[PDB]
Amino acid sequence: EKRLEQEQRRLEEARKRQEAELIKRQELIKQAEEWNKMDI
Amino acid sequence: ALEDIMVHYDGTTRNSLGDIIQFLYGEDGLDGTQVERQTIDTIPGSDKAFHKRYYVDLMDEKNSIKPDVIEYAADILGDVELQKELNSEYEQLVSDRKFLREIVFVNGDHNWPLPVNLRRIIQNAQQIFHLDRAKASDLTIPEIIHGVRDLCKKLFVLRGENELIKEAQQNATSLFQCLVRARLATRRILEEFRLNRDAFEWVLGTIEAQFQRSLVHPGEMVGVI
Amino acid sequence: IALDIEKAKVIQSSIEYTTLKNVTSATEIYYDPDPTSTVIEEDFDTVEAYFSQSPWLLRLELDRARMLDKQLTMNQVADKISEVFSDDLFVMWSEDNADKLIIRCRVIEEDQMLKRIEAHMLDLIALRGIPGISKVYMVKHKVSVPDESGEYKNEELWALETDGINLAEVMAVPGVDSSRTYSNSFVEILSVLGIEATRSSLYKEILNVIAFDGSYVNYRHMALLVDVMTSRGYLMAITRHGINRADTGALMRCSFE
Amino acid sequence: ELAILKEERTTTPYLTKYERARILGTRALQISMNAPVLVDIEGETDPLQIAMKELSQRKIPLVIRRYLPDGSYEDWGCDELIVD
Amino acid sequence: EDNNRIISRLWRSFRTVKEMAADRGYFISQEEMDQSLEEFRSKICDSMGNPQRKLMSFLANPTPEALEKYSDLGTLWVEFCDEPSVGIKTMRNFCLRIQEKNFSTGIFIYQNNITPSANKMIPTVSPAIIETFQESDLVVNITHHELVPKHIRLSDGEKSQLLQRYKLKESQLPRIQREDPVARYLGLKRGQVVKIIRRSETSGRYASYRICL
Repeated sequence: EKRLEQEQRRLEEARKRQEAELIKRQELIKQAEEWNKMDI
Repeated sequence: ALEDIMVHYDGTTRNSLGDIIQFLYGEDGLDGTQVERQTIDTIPGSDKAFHKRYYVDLMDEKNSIKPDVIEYAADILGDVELQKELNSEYEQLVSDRKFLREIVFVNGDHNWPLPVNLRRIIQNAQQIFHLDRAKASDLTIPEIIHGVRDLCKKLFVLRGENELIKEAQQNATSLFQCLVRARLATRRILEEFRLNRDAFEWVLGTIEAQFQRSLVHPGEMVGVI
Repeated sequence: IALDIEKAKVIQSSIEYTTLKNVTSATEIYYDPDPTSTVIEEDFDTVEAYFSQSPWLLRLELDRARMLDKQLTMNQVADKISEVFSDDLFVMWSEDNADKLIIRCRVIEEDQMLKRIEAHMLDLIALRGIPGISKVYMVKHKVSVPDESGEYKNEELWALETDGINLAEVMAVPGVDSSRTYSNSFVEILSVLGIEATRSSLYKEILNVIAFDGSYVNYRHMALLVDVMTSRGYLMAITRHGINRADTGALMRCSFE
Repeated sequence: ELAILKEERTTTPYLTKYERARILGTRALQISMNAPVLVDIEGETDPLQIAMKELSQRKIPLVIRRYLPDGSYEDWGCDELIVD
Repeated sequence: EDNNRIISRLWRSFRTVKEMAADRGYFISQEEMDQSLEEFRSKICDSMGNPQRKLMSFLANPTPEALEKYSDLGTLWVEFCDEPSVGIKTMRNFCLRIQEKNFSTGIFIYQNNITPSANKMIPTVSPAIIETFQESDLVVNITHHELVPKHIRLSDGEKSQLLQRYKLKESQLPRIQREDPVARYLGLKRGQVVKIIRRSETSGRYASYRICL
């Protein structure tokens, strides 16, 4: 059970890091889409 | 084309300009006269056979070490630290099986040239120490675990304390350590070979000495060979 | 596709190169000064059924058996000719049910020009397939794969072996396992996959040559050979053009050649 | 500069076969040219056998200088190299 | 028809470009990585089915791990060209765009061919780096082949450690060409060293090193 708890903690930390990176990525996606619209 | 290629005192294979051809001769740093075909016992078979051969459970009474092969058979059931040691051994064996079956040898071939013939060493120890008869062994399980684990870190191909040196040293002995762990398993030692303490120490020392004797010698003209 | 024969044959047909000259059997040049009619009586019915520039006519008779064997359609050949030639040539084709499969053509002193056009058409009209792959064979490969119980059990799968090499195009064909395609020429491997794959392929070829007649050589010797042959980033031949273009001493190089 | 300090010597601590052959030859030549012997010879007369006897008892007064590819070197005494 | 296979090849090239960007250190969202073919057709193709390469361009930034490991990693701009043949005009326009929009590296994928003038203008775009790839050679990812082992670029500290451990000069290492397909996949520059961990039948694992030219 202790090993399972540690695994769940690591999964939650990885999920939080992935969410933060996705939030950072969405801004780049929006900027790229706006610049491609400007190019058209 | 190959006349000026020589093994140097740092283990690398180089030409007359000092350009590196191989960072280790033969990727293992061994002499070509010191290897023999040996079978790696974790590669073939089914999962049931592998589990039956290597897993030792100290809780279930019919899947434990036999009571007539060990003199300490009474005060062995129920231990948890020893069960943790056995689980660590089994996980290492499973990792070795995964590694060999998925990365190194994918078609299941398990008869390959390696140094230090282990079967010959084991039967020599059996003949020397008279390991016949149903006499119980005085070789404790933690002794087996720690002896094998320490042996797997004294097989020096390269000397030094640098981290790159340690990484190269660990890389160079992966297959041989897999062979040694597959042979010198706790259940195998206790039941199939029936070693005692003196025989076990003799086997460990002999493995270390013979591995030291199987390394390639600096100054070899391996290119011409 | 590896355990099914029909899909494998479909892939084989899609890979193998097939030109117009393969299915063509005979080509003829006829004089016909009427664009809307014709002089030939055998084909008059079909062409008038179709209808309902220069007088020179170009009709070629294609073998039905080999055209069906390659699994090709007359409309496909017509579209290929139309694409390569735009509207410079008017094209008509007899239907499937015709007794003899024919496809005519009309240009829109030009007898020699039509002869050159016919020769060019026979030469370089590619219907389908990868250029360079002359022939394709189906092969069965015995491969040992672990079971669901962990035991190793033999198996049989289908694979293609060709004549001629084009690694980059064949690797991109759908249905082909692109991560395992292999070539017996390691120059192409170097151009497509890099120098480490070239080292592996060179060892594989040398091992094949040595081990065919049952001989055995230790791994380290061939490993050292292919490592010398690939240490400079490119392929170094064991010749004067390879050995003597190094930075070694002049006295060492002059004693070879 | 080129010398390597005795504490950080990283070469093998065993006597290779080439070093053994060269050391035996050099010691045999020196013994045949009237050099003092450092072991007690019972009845041996051949210089090579005396040199082998000296090697087995770790009494050869020679140093092996092993060269690295970059130019540096390590000095090893014949008495501190393991011989089989 | 032929339009369907053109779309499929373009989608495969796009997936390979995303994989290449992810392997060089930049961050690409997992949803973008597994972006399926039907979504590609919906997002790119119009009613008649023709694709717009200008809608496929994107941006990327390095992950914190890659940024810590490699400190010369800036922002990446990937742009596909609608023009089949790329002239000096298009290369100059791309160079101007990269210079104005302060990007560290820009990748320019062309369809059929690039004019020699453009190639001659590639080196003079410093400090920004422009790399050109063809559509056809990006359909299949060569790094997923069984014969191609994993290549990992080394940092300056790791290269210094390697040279100190083996007591080597840079010219004494095994070499890899700049025009090597894996070197171009990783964007190797001259003087950089890759670590190649490889399968070995004698020792299980073997790590080799090569230096770019």
